[PDB]
Amino acid sequence: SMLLQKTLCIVKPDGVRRGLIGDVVSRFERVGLKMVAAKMLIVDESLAKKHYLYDDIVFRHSEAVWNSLIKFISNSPVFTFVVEGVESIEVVRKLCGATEPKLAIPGTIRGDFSYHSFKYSNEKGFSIYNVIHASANEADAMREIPIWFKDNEILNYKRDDECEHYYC
Amino acid sequence: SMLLQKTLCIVKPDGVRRGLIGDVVSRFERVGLKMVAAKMLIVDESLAKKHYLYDDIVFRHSEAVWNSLIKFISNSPVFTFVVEGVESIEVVRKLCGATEPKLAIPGTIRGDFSYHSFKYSNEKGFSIYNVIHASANEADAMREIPIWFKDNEILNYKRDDECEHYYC
Amino acid sequence: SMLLQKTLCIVKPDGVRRGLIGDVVSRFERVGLKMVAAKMLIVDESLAKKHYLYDDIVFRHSEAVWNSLIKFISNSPVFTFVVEGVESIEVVRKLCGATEPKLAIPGTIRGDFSYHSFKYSNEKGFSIYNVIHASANEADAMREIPIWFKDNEILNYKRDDECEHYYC
Amino acid sequence: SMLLQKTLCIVKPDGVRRGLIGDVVSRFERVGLKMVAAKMLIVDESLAKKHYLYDDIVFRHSEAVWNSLIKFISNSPVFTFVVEGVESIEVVRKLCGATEPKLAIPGTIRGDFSYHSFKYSNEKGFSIYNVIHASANEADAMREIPIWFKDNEILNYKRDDECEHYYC
Amino acid sequence: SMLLQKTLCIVKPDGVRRGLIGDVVSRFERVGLKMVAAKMLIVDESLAKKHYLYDDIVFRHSEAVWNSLIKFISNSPVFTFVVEGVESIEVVRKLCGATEPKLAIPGTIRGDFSYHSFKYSNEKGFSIYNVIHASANEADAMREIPIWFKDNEILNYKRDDECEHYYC
Amino acid sequence: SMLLQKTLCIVKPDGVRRGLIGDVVSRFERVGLKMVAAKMLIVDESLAKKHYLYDDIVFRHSEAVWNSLIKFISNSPVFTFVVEGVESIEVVRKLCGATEPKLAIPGTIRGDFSYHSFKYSNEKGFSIYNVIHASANEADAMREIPIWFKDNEILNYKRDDECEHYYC
Ligand SMILES: Nc1ncnc2c1ncn2[C@@H]1O[C@H](COP(=O)(O)OP(=O)(O)O)[C@@H](O)[C@H]1O
Ligand SMILES: Nc1ncnc2c1ncn2[C@@H]1O[C@H](COP(=O)(O)OP(=O)(O)O)[C@@H](O)[C@H]1O
Ligand SMILES: Nc1ncnc2c1ncn2[C@@H]1O[C@H](COP(=O)(O)OP(=O)(O)O)[C@@H](O)[C@H]1O
Ligand code: VO4
Ligand code: VO4
Ligand code: VO4
Repeated sequence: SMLLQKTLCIVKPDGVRRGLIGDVVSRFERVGLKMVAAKMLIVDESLAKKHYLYDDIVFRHSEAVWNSLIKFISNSPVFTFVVEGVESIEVVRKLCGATEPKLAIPGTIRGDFSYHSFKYSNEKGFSIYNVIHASANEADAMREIPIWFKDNEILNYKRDDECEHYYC
Repeated sequence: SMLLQKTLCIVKPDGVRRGLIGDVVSRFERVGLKMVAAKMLIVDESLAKKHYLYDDIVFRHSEAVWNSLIKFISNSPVFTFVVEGVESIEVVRKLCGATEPKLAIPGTIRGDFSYHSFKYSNEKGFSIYNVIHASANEADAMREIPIWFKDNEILNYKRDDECEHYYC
Repeated sequence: SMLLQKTLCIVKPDGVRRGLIGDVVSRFERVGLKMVAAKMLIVDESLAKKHYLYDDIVFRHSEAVWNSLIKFISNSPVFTFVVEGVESIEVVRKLCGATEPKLAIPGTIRGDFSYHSFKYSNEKGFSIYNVIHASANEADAMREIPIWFKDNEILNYKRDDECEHYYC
Repeated sequence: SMLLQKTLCIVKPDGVRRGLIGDVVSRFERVGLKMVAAKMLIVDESLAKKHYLYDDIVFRHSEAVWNSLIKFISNSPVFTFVVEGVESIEVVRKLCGATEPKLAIPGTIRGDFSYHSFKYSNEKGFSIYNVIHASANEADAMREIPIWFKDNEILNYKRDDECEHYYC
Repeated sequence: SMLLQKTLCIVKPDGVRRGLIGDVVSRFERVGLKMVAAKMLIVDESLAKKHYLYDDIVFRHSEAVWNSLIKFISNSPVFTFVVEGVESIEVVRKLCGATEPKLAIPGTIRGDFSYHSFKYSNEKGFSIYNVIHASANEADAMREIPIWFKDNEILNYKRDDECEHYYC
Repeated sequence: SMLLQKTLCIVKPDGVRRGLIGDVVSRFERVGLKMVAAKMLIVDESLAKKHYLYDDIVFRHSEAVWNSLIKFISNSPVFTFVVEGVESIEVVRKLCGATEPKLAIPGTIRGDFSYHSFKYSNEKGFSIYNVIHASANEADAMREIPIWFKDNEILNYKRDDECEHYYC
């Protein structure tokens, strides 16, 4: 089925330094979404720049924004993983909540585990520290996954609750 | 008080096979709603057919949806229970979330524990598996309860927190 | 296999009145034990005196203990269920913890959810309120299950995680 | 920075009596908010009237509502505390959810832990019991804090995760 | 009843700075123990020295142990509270687990929330950071409570679950 | 310090297929232990038979046990990770609990998440399915880590709570 999608997720340095990795993974395992890849790395500036595209960010935010994003991620630990499921990209975004923790609804990853605002991040010259990245859409997922992951690092296996989600 | 309502709930076979009974019940106990009846059973087709009325499901959806529903429930295990409280029917509906798990809001039962879509269920020709059923309204709760429970299976007792919900 | 067992559990009136049914059920679902029967009822006197047999209780304890068990249970709400699994009788006992809440180890149901002591219950002349009953052994299990359930109320189905516990 | 605020919170007598203090405190600690003051007391009538202002509650509700607020809080236990964080007043309100438990959205403190309605509270003549109070705005927060806390009871320290919220 | 006891608990500066106040308080509320006093303060050196008595700590351990306890607690935030219940002193100790986190049993506060060893702290010259303090015995509890709380700060009220613990 | 240790952990295929990765990881983050490496892979035969060394398994158990272990792990998904901390090897083992789920104490990963017995696994000729592997001792950890990770996959960074565990 073409509705079966893979999405790229990153527990960002704030999530990692706060010990929130298990909490994050569980949110996705609990709804029925399937972890099919995972690795932990220090992000060098080179990879950071390959993940957050300069052209993409400055035409949708600003140059200050993109600079502080690279600052946030470069030479800092992350936990990156791929989630697979029925229309997973949209579902993952729903579970993450709004980009701005101040606005993110309770029950979501960002609404439950973070709170600070854009006004504050702007005022301080730092990036928003919002726990998780998730691919915005299908084109983003397709671009992002190979940036973090080799083909042979994406695993194929059955979760025990598969029939409840995919049907059998 | 007539504001005190009873609502019929079912943890569906997906919820049962996934080991989610306790999770579902705790959601209702935690808010202060009171369990006043419970039974576990294999649903045979006759009962499936009394609960999901042909005329209702076909008017609101289709015959195929009805067929898929009868197939999902029939000869599978459910945990059926009755919840009592102040305007409980509406509150229980809020706690469950939207019918379609893809769109069910995080924090709700269906939002936290399931995720697949109507589009995908149509593609495959199976019912949506959304963990739990709850009576939609007062007329439905009145019809549904006696189908599942005899009068003497509906219990009367006081929860220890009663004065906080019902007042004393 | 002879090792597959069924055991009788009761969430006692203290557990029910405190809104702890979901909590208790989750403990068993989470290790991989399977719920195969459930009912809620107000226990009348003869049922209480069937579950707690005068001769067993006087023998293992005393008459005063029997009387206070009957008082605690009779005319009060319980949620009764049967759990199935590999050597489930011993495993359920382990999860419950020691009879006396004061000494019950943290991590068990009794250790996490109750705390008062035999010394106090004896001083006050009431039963220990320790949240949950479970069959003490195989002979008790075989006696206790049909007191609470008809044969047709014991369910046969497959948990989605069956292969991890029973093997396939 | 001007965006750093303090806000007054009260676990109301219902929350205290229901043993929900820990739950309420964790919600705020978990998002990154900082507890900078805490005390538990029996509220006498005099203090209740300083907290819930007659003129303000009457204009926005009625005299009946105010009397029942005073009756609810007076000579009852509360756990009061102050929360500091970036735009904390708004963030704490989002976390508490709607005044009326019936409509409070799942995920919020009020949505997860209480459920009764305005209609029912009117019908019985008691205040709504919604677990928690939090200052509604900057002005209320500046009035309420000194009513509950002396200046030397507001603590100044660093949480270990400070740099994730305030930056460093 | 002579068995009703009050004990002094302190969430230590490690627990406070790691955002664990709510987690700790919940463990006590959940078993049925009652919070009857609470306050948050920065501990000055003289108070720290009334609580950790030189003669007691040197006789029980060493001068180095007393010194590192004073240094850990002094000028740092604590959340101090009093717990009331049936043999609460012994029960509270069971729930905290062994003094050394390395050996503290899973399920207890120290076991679940900390881990390092006496061996390590001795090497480094610091106190063990084991989250919480609780009175060792009845004499200690009598001595400790007035050091932290005035008599008029110890509250008298009923938990809604009181009849399940004290009986009614 | 000599007491700083790294230990190798594996969420075995049962844990992965059951959606337990988050749960396991949270146990370690929660005590203060630091995740310093992670990957997910399908284990090939040679890697399984390097992790589980024939001679060591035959001496401590038997050839049949070795065979059934290799069948369990080979061509199945795992989540492998390294945990760093003060005497982390012994601590991780405490948190895992007894090898046999039936006996593993409630509070531990194996005790809360699995339950079946050695007697049953031998009866059926399968390996015990106990959710997690962790290095038994320092020699084992030193041998095991490079089998699963390259030097450059082991991360060096500070957790926000570091000062509470390592001291600062
Ligand atoms: N379009 C659909 N496709 C597949 N299954 C459906 C569809 N609509 C409803 N269902 C299934 O039938 C049940 C009954 O439908 P309905 O009464 O509309 O929803 P709800 O149960 O939320 O009130 C749903 O809970 C769901 O399991
Ligand atoms: N119509 C009402 N009936 C009963 N109680 C009410 C009503 N409106 C408000 N209350 C109670 O009075 C408190 C103060 O009201 P208000 O300040 O308007 O809400 P909030 O506390 O959410 O800011 C509420 O928390 C609620 O407990
Ligand atoms: N008697 C047995 N029967 C089946 N499987 C076993 C047996 N003993 C051990 N195993 C499996 O092999 C793994 C390695 O065994 P061992 O090293 O003895 O335990 P541990 O994993 O606790 O170090 C175990 O974790 C378990 O999966
Ligand atoms: O890193 V994000 O594109 O999910 O804000
Ligand atoms: O109520 V019990 O027979 O488990 O002591
Ligand atoms: O810090 V106290 O150890 O004596 O529980």
